[PDB]
Amino acid sequence: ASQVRQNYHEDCEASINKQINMELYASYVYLSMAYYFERDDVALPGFAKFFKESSDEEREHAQTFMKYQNKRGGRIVLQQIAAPSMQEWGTGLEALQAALDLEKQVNQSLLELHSTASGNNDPHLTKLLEDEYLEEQVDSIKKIGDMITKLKRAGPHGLGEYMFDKELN
Amino acid sequence: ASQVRQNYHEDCEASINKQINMELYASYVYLSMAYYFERDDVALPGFAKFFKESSDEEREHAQTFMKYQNKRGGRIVLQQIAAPSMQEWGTGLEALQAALDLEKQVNQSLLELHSTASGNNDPHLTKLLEDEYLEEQVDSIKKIGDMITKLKRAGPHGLGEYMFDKELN
Amino acid sequence: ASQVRQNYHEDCEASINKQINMELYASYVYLSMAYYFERDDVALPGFAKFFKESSDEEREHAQTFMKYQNKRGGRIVLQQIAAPSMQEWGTGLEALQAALDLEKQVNQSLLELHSTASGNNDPHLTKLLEDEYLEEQVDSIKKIGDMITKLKRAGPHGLGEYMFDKELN
Amino acid sequence: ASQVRQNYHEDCEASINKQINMELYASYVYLSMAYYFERDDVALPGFAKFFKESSDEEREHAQTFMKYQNKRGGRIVLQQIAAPSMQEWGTGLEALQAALDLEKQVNQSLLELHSTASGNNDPHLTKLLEDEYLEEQVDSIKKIGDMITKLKRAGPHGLGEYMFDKELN
Repeated sequence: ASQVRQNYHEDCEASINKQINMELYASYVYLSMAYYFERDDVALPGFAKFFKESSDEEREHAQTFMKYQNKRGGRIVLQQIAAPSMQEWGTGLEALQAALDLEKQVNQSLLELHSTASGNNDPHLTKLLEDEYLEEQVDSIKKIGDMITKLKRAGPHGLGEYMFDKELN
Repeated sequence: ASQVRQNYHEDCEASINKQINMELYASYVYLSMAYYFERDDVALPGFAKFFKESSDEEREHAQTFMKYQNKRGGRIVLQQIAAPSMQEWGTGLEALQAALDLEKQVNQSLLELHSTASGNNDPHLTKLLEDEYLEEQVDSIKKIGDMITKLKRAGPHGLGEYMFDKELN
Repeated sequence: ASQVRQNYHEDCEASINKQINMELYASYVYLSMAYYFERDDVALPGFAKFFKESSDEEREHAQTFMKYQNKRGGRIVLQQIAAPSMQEWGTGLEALQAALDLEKQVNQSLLELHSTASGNNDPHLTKLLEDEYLEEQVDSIKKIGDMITKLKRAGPHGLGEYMFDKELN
Repeated sequence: ASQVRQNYHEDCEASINKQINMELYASYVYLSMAYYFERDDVALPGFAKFFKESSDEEREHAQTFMKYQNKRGGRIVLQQIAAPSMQEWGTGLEALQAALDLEKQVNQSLLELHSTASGNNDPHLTKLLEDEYLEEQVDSIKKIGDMITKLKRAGPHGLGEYMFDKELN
């Protein structure tokens, strides 16, 4: 094994690999949304900016796991990144609903990985998940719910969609 | 011929003369729109400003061609500038539709002039069109399409027209 | 079609989609290298940094094509991103050889896309490739060749690899 | 008991005392290395500096546990600090190997203390270990592994040892 490896279970190692693939997928999905919202026939720059930033954040999370994997003397194994489920994402509202559902799947996987880490008595890995992932993922879900409420109030279509988009830009 | 002239075909020279007239026409059309939108019974200052600026830019394009004509040792020949097709331009939306159609006509003439330049193997003139006109004309068309979508979402009449006019001011 | 589309051939549109996938693939390959070189048992931070930066640049290229696609009124279609060919990249030298070969493949695809654009008389698209991609791709290939010579001189293994890695950090 | 004591198990108290002795020992070992590397017949100032700093850090960890012990209303019990195992530490490489092994023993003891704290449902103490000790100890092990790889590449003797030492200074 690596000269650095210590108290680092195979299953935690493999579950981090899967999490990397997952965060990269999410990044890609958000990249798709961001450019969807810059189509000349959609033109919602606030939503575009929101999803670009979310695409960048999700990529950083993947990288943070890639760095973590080497930090513990795990080996990074990179797999195919699947095409996003959609090429077009409908209204602002629909894209936010899909983002909420996506964030909640990511949170569920992160919590599964926390449980795996707890099961194997790996407090360094439970701390990483707590400090770097779980808090942010709750904040991000809270934010998207709030956005969805605000958009429903304002719009969700027509002038209200336009006004809500401005407050995101 | 001019002491400077070199690899500059008569047809390219005459096609630039026509393009100068055309950009001056577009300038004049946009000037008409700009003052249309400052009528007391229209009062859309964002559209006014947008079209004034577009009028100035189209004038600068004509001048850039006038300077180019002299740079190659062509002779500038200035013709009548026609009255704009309309004196009143209807709603903001209608003005933008007419602008879009106008920009696409200018782009088409520019691409024809590119093909003429390529046909006569004048790479100095194909470069000018590429660097100074074609990129800007694509951006400008993209911009107007985006605007038209946003105005359709927000308005296109009533409060939404008022609000969209504000993002433009 | 899009309200903005003009002189934009389907084949150019689809070839840009493929190029987007390709630049994202190259990004992913370089990401893999970058983290390969931060393994505790490789520890070549200069190569790590070099490949991280290259990963970021290749991602920016994909995004520039995604924005271009929308600018012309094309529709972006995102496909699976394949796993990198390798999980481990051997020595610094070997990684650079694989990078060189990769860059030359991207350059070839870019030149094919230029020929497609020229064939369809799309001078806006030939200009983009010339101004944004082709110059940078030549520079990048020149840079890697130079690197490969320098590493061969210095090293390519042992102390020389260590020293060369330092000029890169 | 102390007026402040609350949910603080005897065994956690005694295990912190032992950890203090342990971190003080490590400090002393690193102090020995640091001065070994300043011998006129060794003269590796980078290694000297590295180990002095590590000696200081290990002393700070001991103090942080001494402060923690009083914070919870435990009583500090200080024992003999044993002589370092060696008076001379051989090559740079050998000293790093011994440091790696030492850091890994410290990490193992810290994880044992985490398990003891978890067993006694002391979340204040599991949090201290997670935030103040376990992260740093993983970083430090990762760092020493990287160093060992880099030194093996560069040297590990002769000019390479000299050059690697410079990058530590």
